[PDB]
Amino acid sequence: GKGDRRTRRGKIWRGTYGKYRPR
Amino acid sequence: ARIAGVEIPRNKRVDVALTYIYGIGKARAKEALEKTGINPATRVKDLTEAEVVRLREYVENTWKLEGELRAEVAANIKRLMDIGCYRGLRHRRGLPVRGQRTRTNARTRKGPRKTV
Amino acid sequence: EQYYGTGRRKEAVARVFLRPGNGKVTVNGQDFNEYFQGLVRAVAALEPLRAVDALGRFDAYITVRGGGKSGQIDAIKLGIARALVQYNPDYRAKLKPLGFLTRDARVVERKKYGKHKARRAPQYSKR
Amino acid sequence: TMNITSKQMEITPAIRQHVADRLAKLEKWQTHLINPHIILSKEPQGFVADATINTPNGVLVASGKHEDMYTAINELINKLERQLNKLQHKGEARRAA
Amino acid sequence: ARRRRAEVRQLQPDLVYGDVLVTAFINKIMRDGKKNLAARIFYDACKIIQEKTGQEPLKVFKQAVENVKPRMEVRSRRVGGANYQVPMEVSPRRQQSLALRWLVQAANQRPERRAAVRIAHELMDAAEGKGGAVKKKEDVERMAEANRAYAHYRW
Amino acid sequence: PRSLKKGVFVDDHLLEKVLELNAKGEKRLIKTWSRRSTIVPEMVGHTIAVYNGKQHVPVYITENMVGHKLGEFAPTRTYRGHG
Amino acid sequence: GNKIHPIGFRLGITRDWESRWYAGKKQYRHLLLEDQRIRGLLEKELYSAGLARVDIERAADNVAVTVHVAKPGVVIGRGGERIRVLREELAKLTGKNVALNVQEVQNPNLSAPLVAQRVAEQIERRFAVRRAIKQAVQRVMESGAKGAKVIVSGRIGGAEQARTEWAAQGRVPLHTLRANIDYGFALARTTYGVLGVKAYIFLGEV
Amino acid sequence: ARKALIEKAKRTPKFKVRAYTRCVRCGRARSVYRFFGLCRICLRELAHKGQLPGVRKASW
Amino acid sequence: IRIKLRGFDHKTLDASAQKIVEAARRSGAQVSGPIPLPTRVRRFTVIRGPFKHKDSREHFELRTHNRLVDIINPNRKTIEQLMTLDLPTGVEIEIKT
RNA sequence: CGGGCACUCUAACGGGACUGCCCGCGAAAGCGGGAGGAAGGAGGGGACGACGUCUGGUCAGCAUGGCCCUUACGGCCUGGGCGACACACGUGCUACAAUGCCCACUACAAAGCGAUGCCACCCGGCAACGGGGAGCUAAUCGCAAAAAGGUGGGCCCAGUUCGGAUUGGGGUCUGCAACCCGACCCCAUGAAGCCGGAAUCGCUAGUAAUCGCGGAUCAGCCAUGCCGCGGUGAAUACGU
Ligand SMILES: [Mg+2]
Ligand SMILES: [Mg+2]
Ligand SMILES: [Mg+2]
Ligand SMILES: [Mg+2]
Ligand SMILES: [Mg+2]
Ligand SMILES: [Mg+2]
Ligand SMILES: [Mg+2]
Ligand SMILES: [Mg+2]
Ligand SMILES: [Mg+2]
Ligand SMILES: [Mg+2]
Ligand SMILES: [Mg+2]
Ligand SMILES: [Mg+2]
Ligand SMILES: [Mg+2]
Ligand SMILES: [Mg+2]
Ligand SMILES: [Mg+2]
Ligand SMILES: [Mg+2]
Ligand SMILES: [Mg+2]
Ligand SMILES: [Mg+2]
Ligand SMILES: [Mg+2]
Ligand SMILES: [Mg+2]
Ligand SMILES: [Mg+2]
Ligand SMILES: [Mg+2]
Ligand SMILES: [Mg+2]
Ligand SMILES: [Mg+2]
Ligand SMILES: [Mg+2]
Ligand SMILES: [Mg+2]
Ligand SMILES: [Mg+2]
Ligand SMILES: [Mg+2]
Ligand SMILES: [Mg+2]
Ligand SMILES: [Mg+2]
Ligand SMILES: [Mg+2]
Ligand SMILES: [Mg+2]
Ligand SMILES: [Mg+2]
Ligand SMILES: [Mg+2]
Ligand SMILES: [Mg+2]
Ligand SMILES: [Mg+2]
Ligand SMILES: [Mg+2]
Ligand SMILES: [Mg+2]
Ligand SMILES: [Mg+2]
Ligand SMILES: [Mg+2]
Ligand SMILES: [Mg+2]
Ligand SMILES: [Zn+2]
Repeated sequence: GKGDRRTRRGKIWRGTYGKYRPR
Repeated sequence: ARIAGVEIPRNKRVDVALTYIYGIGKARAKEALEKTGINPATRVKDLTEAEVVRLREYVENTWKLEGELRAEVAANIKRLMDIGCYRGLRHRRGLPVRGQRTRTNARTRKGPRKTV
Repeated sequence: EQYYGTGRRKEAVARVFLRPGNGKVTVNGQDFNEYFQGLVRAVAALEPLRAVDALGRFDAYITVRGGGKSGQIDAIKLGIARALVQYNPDYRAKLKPLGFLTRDARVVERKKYGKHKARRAPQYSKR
Repeated sequence: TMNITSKQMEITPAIRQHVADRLAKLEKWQTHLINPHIILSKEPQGFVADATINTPNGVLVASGKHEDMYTAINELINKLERQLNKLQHKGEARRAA
Repeated sequence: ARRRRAEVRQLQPDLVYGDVLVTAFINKIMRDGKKNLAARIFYDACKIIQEKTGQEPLKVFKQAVENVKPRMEVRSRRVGGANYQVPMEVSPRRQQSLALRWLVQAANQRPERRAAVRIAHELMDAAEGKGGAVKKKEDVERMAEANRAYAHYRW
Repeated sequence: PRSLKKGVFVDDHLLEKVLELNAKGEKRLIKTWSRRSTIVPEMVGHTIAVYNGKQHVPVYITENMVGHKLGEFAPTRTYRGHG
Repeated sequence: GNKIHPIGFRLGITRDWESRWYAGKKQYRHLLLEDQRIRGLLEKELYSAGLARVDIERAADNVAVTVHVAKPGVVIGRGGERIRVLREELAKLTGKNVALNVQEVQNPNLSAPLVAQRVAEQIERRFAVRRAIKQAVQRVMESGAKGAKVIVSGRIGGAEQARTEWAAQGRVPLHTLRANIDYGFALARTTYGVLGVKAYIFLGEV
Repeated sequence: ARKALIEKAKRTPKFKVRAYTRCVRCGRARSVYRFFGLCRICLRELAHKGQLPGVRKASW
Repeated sequence: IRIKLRGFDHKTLDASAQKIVEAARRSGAQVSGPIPLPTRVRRFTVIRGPFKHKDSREHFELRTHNRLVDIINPNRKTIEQLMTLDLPTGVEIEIKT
């Protein structure tokens, strides 16, 4: 999951924000 | 092959079975179910034929799907390989295109390993 | 009228205030069950008073900062045991036997150079 | 498979095959040779050939030095054979009592 | 160890039944240090064995442990040339360890989909002498019986 | 890719030789060290020699190769395969 | 090689810094670069006088230098002829109030950076190293030190095969922190190579 | 290629990207800390002497 | 009447935090005791060797200790003596209001 | 906010643990056990690395003997390469799923960093981001959300709502400039992979396992690395 860019867990691993992980 | 040229899995939720259409992910799934006001949790085996033709007409008239999508992606690679750009060369020989390492790994583009 | 104790666990530090009452407990502006909901480790903080039958005799205004939820629970356990020893000096027996009056120095060990973690070594290939 | 490394030298695929053919001598024992790595180099004295092989009964480490390059390869094979011949027979020594 | 006999850790009793045997069973269920999740799976299984069987969960859990505890085990010792299977009695420390470990291992190998069901059902059959956890004991106990001839080689 | 807020990048000194050839009449062969420059519609029809670290590869610009860069058509690696 | 530096291992325990001042994040590297330019011009000039330690103090747009030397006359001069000649070229580079002082070395043979430089000079003059080293430890011990050790590595005497020759006497506990150990290094340049001289003087624990 | 590079890095470049940190003491182009302007080797050499104000060995 | 004191050596910093608290306390009047602010450590990790040998480091640090004293009751008698004080070298003072 | 330094804390200086006391074995040294105590027999971790070995590594960080180059084996610049790919090896990241995946809501850290720097808050946008704009030479203000976890809802054993590779199209930012060769966002594509042969690595308590955060270098970043920080928190040691 941590590698999936289109998920919450995946953007926590990367350290970025988006539609699936807003701030 | 009800929609949209393929048969969507019944007994599954409509927002899920719609992804089984070449050209529709989770994004375009939640899109076509609000534009038609159809409950995404309802199962395909429980759909109203009225709700079918509405979801059919909207989906088939908004995004390119199935064979028409495969033609442009092939044609977009076709022109890339015809003009002679660096990305076209990577498609002609079959090597990775997006600046990836080729000394190791790169096995999806090359396929299983060939002993020597 | 009021009794106080101090407890620490790793980085968690708790200030507990024992007051006579029916048994209500407050943690950082909310009740015990509201701050430790669904945590099995919760019921062990109210154990020092269970060893001296002070279950529903006191109320608890308790704050806590630092560490995680479980470290805060153990910090409460040491704190309310201190406030019971000062509530009754004879409470050292039936509290020190159960180890409630001591504070474990088991803290996170330093991550060291050359290792992946505190002691996890990098995998090597001899030959 | 088998890997060869030429440190601060330049060898041909012909010379690389000769090292592969000399390592066939260890196949005599009918035991698994796990990634035999070979290292060649050039001292002031003569060539040096290293080898670090793993077998299911231990590892093999040896070194050969001689003025002739292929001769040092031979010495390395002689010393590898001896270590291999011991790792496959040392257990058979203490069968009694 | 080489120097002294390694001391046995004393587990703090659980917060529901106050049993050190329950705490040990939790840890073997525990993965990645997630004790809260492992605490649920056991206590929820205590509810599951309560529904399908109207008796005390504490009895079904302890009885199942007695029915997996191996009395004799085999431990290899190469004498001369061949590797013999030497029959040895099992110490009470190791008995709990092997009983709890096979219990969870036999549980996870069950078909049902929720871990609480697997943990509950294995304790249902192990309390009654069934399941892969009890078979592992009978199999270990049959292997030590067949090698009773080599009993004199014990250390 | 480059930002839409910023402009379509051409090395200026290269675009100069382009417009000078569009007035008097195309075309004459242009040698350049501008792999970074983007092909522009005013370049369609000419023949530009793009330097690849060694050679100046002649590249004819067409209608379908406008959105790309010059360095995509003068590759930099001689590779015929293995074996 | 496996030994730690005896001075860096005792900073803030037995020995104090040679540059003692505070600076902000935006000015540390600038004041440090000038601090080495001062010791660059001083270690070259004040070599012939017997330089041992260069202290540097700073406050704000001003800097005070303290030079400990065995022969203060070679640094000061005839009534101050060189001392003023130093402050002139000092502020020419410092661009600020460069106040220069002189400090007396009580015992030169008890200073490690001086013992090393004498041994480095001797072996530069075609002297017997095994014989000069024993004299070096003999002079330091006669001067009341409670332990000494000299180490010279390299082509000693001109031999092709290198060699690390050394001599020691007394007590040199390099593992004790509460022991005072003065340490200095000198570089002896020869027609055949470079020798590394190390000096250890154990003045006595605290 | 050495002194011509410690001299190329000192002058002001044509573009502000081409600026890179070098060692002011020895000229090393890698492992140069901004705070001191020194490399990792010189950071350890001057620290062992005491010529880095307030810098000392760490241990915890 | 805020006086902030920063320095690298806490032994010399506390000596300055003592003399300024003592100075304003004598010549009138109220002084808020020297409070120690949390330090700011600037740690450095570096390979011991000048070549390879990655798993060998030495840790250096730069401790920037902080103090703060407050003269509650001013009186210009203190504002003159503090302009003439022997503060050590490795300590920076900041005075604000 | 008044007010207070009690408490937590922050950071300097001390006290404290020394087999000191008791039982027993002891020739002594010491060993087993108990009490007291926050801590007991080096209290846990770090720093510290003996004479020497590997003619070990480092002339490419530096210095240095020498030998060689001298309209060039010096120096400047542009472009390319260090990013190649029939293959082979080592170290890792992410996975093969229900003790799990996804969505919504809600709690609990420590250590650091921050003046063409960190960005509160508002607004445009699905978003990356952009345009406004307060604070903070920073125990003041900011990075900042800690994540696992907790609550609720969905998925129902499928190459799937596992996995997120590869590829098509559309944007953002840095930068003189992202073709070779940057990161990120969004739509679409949705692979191998069903727990791994011979063989082999790590770890004895806050350790392994698992979860997140910060920093150096740094315009940006190929960092899944390195160095630090805490959250949850085991199993096992008969024996040589
Ligand atoms: Mg996970
Ligand atoms: Mg997915
Ligand atoms: Mg689809
Ligand atoms: Mg940890
Ligand atoms: Mg090879
Ligand atoms: Mg070769
Ligand atoms: Mg080569
Ligand atoms: Mg060797
Ligand atoms: Mg032979
Ligand atoms: Mg297990
Ligand atoms: Mg089993
Ligand atoms: Mg049966
Ligand atoms: Mg050149
Ligand atoms: Mg040089
Ligand atoms: Mg740069
Ligand atoms: Mg740099
Ligand atoms: Mg490493
Ligand atoms: Mg007080
Ligand atoms: Mg003892
Ligand atoms: Mg020691
Ligand atoms: Mg050598
Ligand atoms: Mg040389
Ligand atoms: Mg050199
Ligand atoms: Mg260039
Ligand atoms: Mg260039
Ligand atoms: Mg390049
Ligand atoms: Mg590439
Ligand atoms: Mg091969
Ligand atoms: Mg392989
Ligand atoms: Mg990696
Ligand atoms: Mg499956
Ligand atoms: Mg598929
Ligand atoms: Mg398959
Ligand atoms: Mg999927
Ligand atoms: Mg797994
Ligand atoms: Mg095996
Ligand atoms: Mg150990
Ligand atoms: Mg990180
Ligand atoms: Mg940073
Ligand atoms: Mg960066
Ligand atoms: Mg890449
Ligand atoms: Zn340097």
